[PDB]
Amino acid sequence: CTLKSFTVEKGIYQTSNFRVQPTESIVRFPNIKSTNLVKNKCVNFNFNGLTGTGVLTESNKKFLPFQQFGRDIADTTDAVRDPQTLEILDITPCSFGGVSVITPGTNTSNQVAVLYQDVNCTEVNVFQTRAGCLIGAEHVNNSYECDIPIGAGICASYQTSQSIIAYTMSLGAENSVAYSNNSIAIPTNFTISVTTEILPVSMTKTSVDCTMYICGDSTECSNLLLQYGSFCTQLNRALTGIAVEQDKNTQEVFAQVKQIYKTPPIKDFGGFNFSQILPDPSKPSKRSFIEDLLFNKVT
Amino acid sequence: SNLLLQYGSFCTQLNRALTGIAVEQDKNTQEVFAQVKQIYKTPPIKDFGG
Amino acid sequence: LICAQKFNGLTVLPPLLTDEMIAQYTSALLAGTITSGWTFGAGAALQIPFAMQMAYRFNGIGVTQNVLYENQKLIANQFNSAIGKIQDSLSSTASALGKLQDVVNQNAQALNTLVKQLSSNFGAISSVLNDILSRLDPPEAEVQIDRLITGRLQSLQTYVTQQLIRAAEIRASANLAATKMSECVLGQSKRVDFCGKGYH
Amino acid sequence: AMQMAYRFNGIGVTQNVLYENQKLIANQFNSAIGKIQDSLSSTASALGKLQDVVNQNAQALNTLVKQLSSNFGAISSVLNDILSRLDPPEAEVQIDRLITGRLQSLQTYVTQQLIRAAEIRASANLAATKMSECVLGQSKRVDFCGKGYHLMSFPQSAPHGVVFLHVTYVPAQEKNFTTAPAICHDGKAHFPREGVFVSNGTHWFVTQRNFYEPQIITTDNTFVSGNCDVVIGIVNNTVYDPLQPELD
Repeated sequence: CTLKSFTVEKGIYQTSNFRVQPTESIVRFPNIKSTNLVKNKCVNFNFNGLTGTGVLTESNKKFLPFQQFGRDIADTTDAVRDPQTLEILDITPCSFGGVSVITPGTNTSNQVAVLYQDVNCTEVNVFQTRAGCLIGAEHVNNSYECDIPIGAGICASYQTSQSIIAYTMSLGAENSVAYSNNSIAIPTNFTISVTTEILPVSMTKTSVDCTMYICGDSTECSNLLLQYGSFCTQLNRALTGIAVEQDKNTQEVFAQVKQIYKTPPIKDFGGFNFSQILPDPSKPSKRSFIEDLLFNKVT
Repeated sequence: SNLLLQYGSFCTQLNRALTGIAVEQDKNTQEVFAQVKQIYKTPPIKDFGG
Repeated sequence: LICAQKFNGLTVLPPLLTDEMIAQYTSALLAGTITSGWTFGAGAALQIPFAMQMAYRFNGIGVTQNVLYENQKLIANQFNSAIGKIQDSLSSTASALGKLQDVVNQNAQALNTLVKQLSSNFGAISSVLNDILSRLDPPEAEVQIDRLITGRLQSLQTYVTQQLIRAAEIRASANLAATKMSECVLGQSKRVDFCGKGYH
Repeated sequence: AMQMAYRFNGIGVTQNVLYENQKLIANQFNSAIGKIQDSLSSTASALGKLQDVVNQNAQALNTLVKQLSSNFGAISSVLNDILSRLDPPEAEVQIDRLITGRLQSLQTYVTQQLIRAAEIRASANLAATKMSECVLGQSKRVDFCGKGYHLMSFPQSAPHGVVFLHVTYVPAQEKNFTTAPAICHDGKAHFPREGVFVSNGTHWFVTQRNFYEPQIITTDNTFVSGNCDVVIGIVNNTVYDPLQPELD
């Protein structure tokens, strides 16, 4: 429902947050209706108009005989004096936590695990981490390569008759080179390797009209908008700037040769087979093979 | 929370944007301290020529 | 001040890589660069005596190697004295780690501004929704709540924009640091005045 | 072939390893290009970067165009409704609310576009640098133009991006030898001109630092400097001195 899709891919996503709820609503009135006091519960409270919610605990900080409230650097009431029993309390708010979900992908399984970001989960299989606690996953003692990051060095995977496992990630194979003050290691064979590297160059040159978007093809709407005079002229200027910037980007990345060299029709290249990267005239356009392979995998 | 539905598409914006940043942070570290496939240990001998 | 900030839906996610993993990474890099020199960044790891690797590195800057093998003790003494100077210089001056302190300071300052923003009127009659509700009726309280909502939304917008810009800048710096890690540590560099000061 | 030899010679590996391993290198290169072919055109889709641009632009556009259907406080979400349903002296305030709303949305969209455009500019400059250095010449910035010693590169176009095929060199099966930084032949230390000394257990040789190819220690691969009483680890041996046989 959150991603607006029917297929979810492998990863961690975030649904709505979580909030502990007030279990009791106490109130304090002077001696002139008042109710009982409660402690160590995620409750509402009321002190002479002062309204709030939290964990009313016993304060350890010595007030002065005329002080009622207490604050901090952020200016949040975290101590109150009891107008009934003359008691100075502590306050620690209670609504805390995000709710995320780990899923290996709705093409593999319909199993998920829930994760509460900063909660000991004495609230609502259970496994506690350093990054909240993790419901529905089973802990192991191994150490694999990280697949779905949780945080604080915890990674969850699906492979196991299957279940979600959550382990402490591993950095790699740990070896030790036999270093010795007269020992050396010399290669004897080699290996060529063709790796790839992808780089975005330019995004789609977009453009917006001020008045056609804010207003329709209206009349009084434009005459109202003319009270914010220089806004959207500036907006259109910025957007055309971005567009010409994209054009310049492509120009700079590619246009680096004044000539257009044609390779000769022969392929006596010492034995190599470039046929998969040089263009093909049989193609309708003038793209090569791997160019087309790339051009198809972006939809 | 009802009056905030007069703008709603804003908030699903903000979080999204922020989370982007958040993820990128881990990516940053993955580029700096992750360039060795192995994990090496220096031998317990300290004869490094001086 | 951590939990006070936390008390308004403002949470701080923990990093993915805990400090022990980063320590293991840096120890691995050190052990690799002092037992194999640079080949561990270009395939397998090939051990080599440290003096011979140092002679390779001198030969890299034009100085023939007969200079090193005839001044090994002197160079080792200079190296050790320099390491000691570094350790001493760190443990005495506070303004050394200026940058890494600036990041933390600016982040905490932005967060504190964002929090303290939640206590101004923006034109309404108070800064407590419960107060305005318990002191007025919907037909005349909706305008107050609208003012407050608009104000807090604007502040949040400014905060997110600031975070985006700062994140872009730190991303640039992290790419620079990755390049320095790849070109200085994993191998000798020759870009003058890039990986230090002088011949590298 | 000679250009590949020139490119080997730039990573401290003499040419005679290429001209004597031509078929093998040709075969390895062809096999690698075939593997990269099969790795691209497969379900293992690795084009995340080029897709993130399109996805982010589409999401931003969708949010901006969906923002048109919010009341922002007004009594409608379409101008013509309020215009045909109210008199101007009252429709003014409603149209004003809608205007502020849509204008704020447009402002945020433009700002996000500016920032992402700056990021793409950074990436495009890096791509230009890589294209100028990795393609138009061999590079020596380690792990910049590939992974390992870099030989060459070939660019390929791609929708809203570019794709580099870096052809790089990586050594293979190694052997352990015992070394020594000097050879006190006759009171005079002999250091190697370019290589490094090795010993197969009994004999001694000098060889290049990246491909085991043992030569014989002569006064042509070495040079003398000082006396053999100051280097730390030095082993006595003999030097060929190639002039004595032919001259006598």
